[PDB]
Amino acid sequence: MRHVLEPF
Amino acid sequence: GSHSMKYFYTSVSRPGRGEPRFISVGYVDDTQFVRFDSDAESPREEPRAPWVEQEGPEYWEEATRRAKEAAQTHRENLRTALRYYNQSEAGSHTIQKMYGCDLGPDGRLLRGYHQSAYDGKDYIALNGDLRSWTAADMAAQNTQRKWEGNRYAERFRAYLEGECLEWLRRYLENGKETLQRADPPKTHVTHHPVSDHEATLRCWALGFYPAEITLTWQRDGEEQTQDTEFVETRPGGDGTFQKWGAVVVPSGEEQRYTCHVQHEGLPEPLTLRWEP
Amino acid sequence: QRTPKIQVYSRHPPENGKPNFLNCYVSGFHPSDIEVDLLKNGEKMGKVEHSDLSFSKDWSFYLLYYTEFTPNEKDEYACRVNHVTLSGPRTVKWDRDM
Repeated sequence: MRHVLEPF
Repeated sequence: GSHSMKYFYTSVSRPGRGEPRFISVGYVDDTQFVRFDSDAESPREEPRAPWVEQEGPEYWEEATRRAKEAAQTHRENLRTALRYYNQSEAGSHTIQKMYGCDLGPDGRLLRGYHQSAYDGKDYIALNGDLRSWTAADMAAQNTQRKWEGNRYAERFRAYLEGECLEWLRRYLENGKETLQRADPPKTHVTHHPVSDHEATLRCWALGFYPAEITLTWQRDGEEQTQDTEFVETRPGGDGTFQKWGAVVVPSGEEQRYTCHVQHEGLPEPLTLRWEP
Repeated sequence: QRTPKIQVYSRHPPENGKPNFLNCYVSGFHPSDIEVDLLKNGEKMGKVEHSDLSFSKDWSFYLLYYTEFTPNEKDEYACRVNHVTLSGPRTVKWDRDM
């Protein structure tokens, strides 16, 4: 399962 | 024993050609199992391993959703990056991102990974303490501050201790035959005359898993680095790995050289000699 | 930018007349914009596919372009790679000893 990435 | 799950992300902006190319891959140890390509005819999380192909529609819907969301996040990071480094929109740029978790032998979180690079160079990486961030340059410090202000490390960590280990253990359980294996390398020594006074001894280790392995040459029992060539470990195309190490040897002294291979698939380190 | 590494080889130890898998493994390159072709006697091969783009620790990309082939004494296989860091296409012949 992937991780919810967050913007720079 | 020791297992790991990682996710890789690559986004490349292409001025004048539309949206950036987004390619992400999922790995359990050294075995890929998922895929997402923005330039696929129907972008979606695809199974690349036989053992994950048993996951229900939910898994694929959610996985696809998170993948696309990641893509959006990456385009966004591309623009924001253009702004940080004060760069033009007519130039191409690449954003890379790797994150994963290591499952300990006791079912605990051994170590975590979360690092992102911009244009082939380090951008920002989560430290081993899994609490602080390290920026590689000036522009990345903006991201560091923004992530310190919103407690990102806290959430990503909630992920590490949660879905990561859970789905990792699950994957390992579904693909025990191919994930919890330790296939030893089929090894052999070959001889290849360079001229009339010299000859190359090549040590072969084939079809081994995982990829981790060490090949070394010894002369009369002493390590040899001179006149030596070790190629990068390479995939066989069927899920296994290959690697060979060669040494240039004076004709008539071949029997004084020995090959040494270390791989967790072998009970003990192997010693090989040229067997004509 | 980084120059790609080229390793053309066979999945199993080559044996004349015996079905096998030809592989072209390109690594340590950046950016990921690259072209790879498998050649038989100088001409592009019929059915060439590649794995999904990925990278290693130093952020360098690695790709694998593979196809089914059956080696012999007469035929000559090779791998051609075009990249921005390369002055013209680089062609590495397949050596059954490598």
